[PDB]
Amino acid sequence: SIQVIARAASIMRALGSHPHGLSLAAIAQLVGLPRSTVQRIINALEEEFLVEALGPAGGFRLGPALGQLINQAQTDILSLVKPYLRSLAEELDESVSLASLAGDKIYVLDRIVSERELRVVFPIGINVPAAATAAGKVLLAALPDETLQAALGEQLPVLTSNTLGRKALVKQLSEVRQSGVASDLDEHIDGVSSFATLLDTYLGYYSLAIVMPSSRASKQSDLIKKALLQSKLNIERAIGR
Amino acid sequence: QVIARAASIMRALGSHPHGLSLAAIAQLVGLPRSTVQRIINALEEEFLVEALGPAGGFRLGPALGQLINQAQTDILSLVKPYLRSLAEELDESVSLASLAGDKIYVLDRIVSERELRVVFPIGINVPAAATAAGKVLLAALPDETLQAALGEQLPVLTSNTLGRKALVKQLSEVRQSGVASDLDEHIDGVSSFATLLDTYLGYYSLAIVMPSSRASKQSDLIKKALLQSKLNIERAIGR
Amino acid sequence: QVIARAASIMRALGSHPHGLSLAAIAQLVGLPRSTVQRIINALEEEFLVEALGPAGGFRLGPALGQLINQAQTDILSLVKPYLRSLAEELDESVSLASLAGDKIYVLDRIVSERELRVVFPIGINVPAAATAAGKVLLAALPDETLQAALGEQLPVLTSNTLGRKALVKQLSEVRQSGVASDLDEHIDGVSSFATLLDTYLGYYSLAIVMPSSRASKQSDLIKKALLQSKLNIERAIGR
Amino acid sequence: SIQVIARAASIMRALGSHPHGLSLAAIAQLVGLPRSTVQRIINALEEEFLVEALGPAGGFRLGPALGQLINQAQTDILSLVKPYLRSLAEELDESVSLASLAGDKIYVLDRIVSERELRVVFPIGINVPAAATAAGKVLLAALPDETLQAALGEQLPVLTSNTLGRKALVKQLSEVRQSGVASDLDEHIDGVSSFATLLDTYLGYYSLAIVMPSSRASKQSDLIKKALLQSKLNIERAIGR
Repeated sequence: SIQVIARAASIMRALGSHPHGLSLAAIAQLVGLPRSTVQRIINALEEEFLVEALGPAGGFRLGPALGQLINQAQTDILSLVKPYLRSLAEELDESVSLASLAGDKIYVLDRIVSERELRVVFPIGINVPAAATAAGKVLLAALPDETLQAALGEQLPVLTSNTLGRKALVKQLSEVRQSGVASDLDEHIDGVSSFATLLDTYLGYYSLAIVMPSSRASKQSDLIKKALLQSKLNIERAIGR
Repeated sequence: QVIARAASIMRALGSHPHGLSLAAIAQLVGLPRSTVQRIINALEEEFLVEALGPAGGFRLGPALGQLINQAQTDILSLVKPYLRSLAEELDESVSLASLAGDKIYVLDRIVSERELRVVFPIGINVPAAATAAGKVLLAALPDETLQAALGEQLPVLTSNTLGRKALVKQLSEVRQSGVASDLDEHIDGVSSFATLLDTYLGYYSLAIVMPSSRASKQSDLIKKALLQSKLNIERAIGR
Repeated sequence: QVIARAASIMRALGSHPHGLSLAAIAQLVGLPRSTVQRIINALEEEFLVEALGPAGGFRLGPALGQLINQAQTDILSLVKPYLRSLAEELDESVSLASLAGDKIYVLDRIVSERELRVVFPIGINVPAAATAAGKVLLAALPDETLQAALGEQLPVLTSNTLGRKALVKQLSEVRQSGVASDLDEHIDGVSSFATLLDTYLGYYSLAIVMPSSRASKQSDLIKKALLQSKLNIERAIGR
Repeated sequence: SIQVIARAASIMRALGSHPHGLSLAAIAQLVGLPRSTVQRIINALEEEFLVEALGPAGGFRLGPALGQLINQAQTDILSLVKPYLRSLAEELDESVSLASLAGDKIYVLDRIVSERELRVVFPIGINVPAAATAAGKVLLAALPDETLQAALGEQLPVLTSNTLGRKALVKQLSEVRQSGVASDLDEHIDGVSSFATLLDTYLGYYSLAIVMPSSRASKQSDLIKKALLQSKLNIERAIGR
């Protein structure tokens, strides 16, 4: 095809994996290219505000233009998904969250809270180790096996007495990776269990999750996972790739 | 330098989330349908773009998400506190938003403890032309692009919602005064005061949303607290 | 007919929750310290009264609760729906309150869905002289008792909070117009419209609490919906 | 002492037990007095608005004056207790409710909801069978054993697969009745457990309860019951009889 656009893209990819910044060196190493031609391409991107330089520190990181490319698109997928959330939420009378992956942590883009007396409540915009959530697992699975080992940077945090370890985690990732859905049982907050499925949108990967008290979970896991799959099918039908 | 052609194309696609015909792309950017086709193909190979079927339409692609996500989820995570702070200094609701065409999008928000309060949900839309936040963002728009959001004739939400004329005129004012406001232009009884955030990742709006009742009195202190917060936030996250 | 003496004593005690000296009780009611002592003793035998130690003070007792509780918890349970209904007809917050001296007490409340909303918690106090609810209740007060709540000189919550004079004058008006209102007399920017509920268990206040912003326009329809609700509720729970 | 005031009082007592109304007959039977002298006393009370007649139906029920006697006092106890609630709530980071008995159902006068993710949420002003709640048990215990058999009108409702039956219920009432506190484990809402203690105020009996997910309850019952007792001691010190 065209090799230089692909070089550029590989560089962007590299920068998006390291939000704090990269040295021209480190960029050059990650991508399979010489510090020189890299410098060239960076410059090209910088001319377009797709990248910025963190001072004479010779560091680089993503730039302004990015926002304006993505914003509308994103604000639309969300706006389109919102209803599909409420629906699900009211079919199951359980809280549901829509999240995206940001390295080792997922990020909650949206959420509907259950009316129930025994309820699970969290705020939009919250972080939480991907390794401990159903959503996090569902996203981690879809990760290219090369990239995966980035999020699984050596050893995992442990949030409860059930939080998986790298081994059982990967092993299970293999399972979700073709079973379609994932779950967590008191692996994040003791007494809470979640059930998530992947959303493959044209804009990237999202996680659709049900978050509920384990108390009530043990009984209806069956119906939960199903409603999730139905919602995945719908949503993707309307917004997939 | 073909990189710049590509970039111009991406820019074009981000302005039209529903999709563009190879033709329309070719026209918007100053390039021939052919070389454009070429570049599209190049991007498509990278999932930076997708084709809406034999419809010959194109729109943004998967890779995008994975580029932006972390960065974004960080700016937000970093700004969140700066919101609470402001919120508690003024005891008024505050929202952080971004522009999506003619509508702003609320990324985050803190609601006032107060008895007479203004309450809205995260993830809400609202015509940019009617909000302080929307004005602050619209101002920063390149004057070429501006006329996109200001497509033809504005909606009118109240008996005060500005019209294209007074709107642009005022945009010129905010565009160097630094901040913007709206007085019962969105919801009657509500007034807002916003300022621009120029982050390395793009433009955001930091806004105070409050009952006009309480606004008429303290506009002065509001605008100031906003500017102080802009200075802080940008000091820590600017470009 | 000694039953009436007793009752007068209870009445006296309910007006002074902190307690009364046998003396003060004797003076308030038109009876001699002696026969009063007698009756107190009789009531005390029934736990309708208690003695605040050798301090010779007296105040209400345990049995009271068990007499009232069920009845009360029923009126409330019966009124709750009538609240929601009203709330959704007007899309404005509504409160059900009772009088406790100079302050009203919010027994229940439904909060408006709206963006510009008024929010308060159940169980809150607020000077009766400043609320529509408070006025509606104060009106129904026997003119003798009234001068108890209107002890000397009123608090002033805003730059509109009435003064004893205009207050009484207006009480005369509500006292046969049926309903009362307050315009930024409690919290600036908030206005309320209340009506009396004459239940078999006592007097309640049914009120709409809303932003003045939105009030100036629809006072008319508010007062009407209130009256309709009063008529219904009383039809089902009046005396 | 004085016998007629006591006759009257007995009548009031009778009426407060039957909020819907009593026939002069039924009143006469409940209290140990003749239909005649009862009629007399009723009349005396009616002159004072302590009672009303439900029409020629010859029925009677409580009256207006009542409210004005109790209101202030009540609105004060509540106002005084409110803080003691928040305090407790924040010491345990669990929801707490203040309730009173209304026959077979308790009535929630006030409540503070936990900040927590797995939380229990209910509205003020709610009813719920006393036989199924810790609060309800605590109040039922304090009931005179004669009166008790009113609330325990034959057979109980059953809210869960754990809701006690009249037998185990009474048996347990004997226990709380000198242990001081009561509890319910998934007897009201499956997954929810509560721990309550009695408040003996000068104005009557109240229930102070902690309501939490059983999940989190099994672990800290111990500390809960203690904080409850401490709060009872405080509150009563300030508002007891």
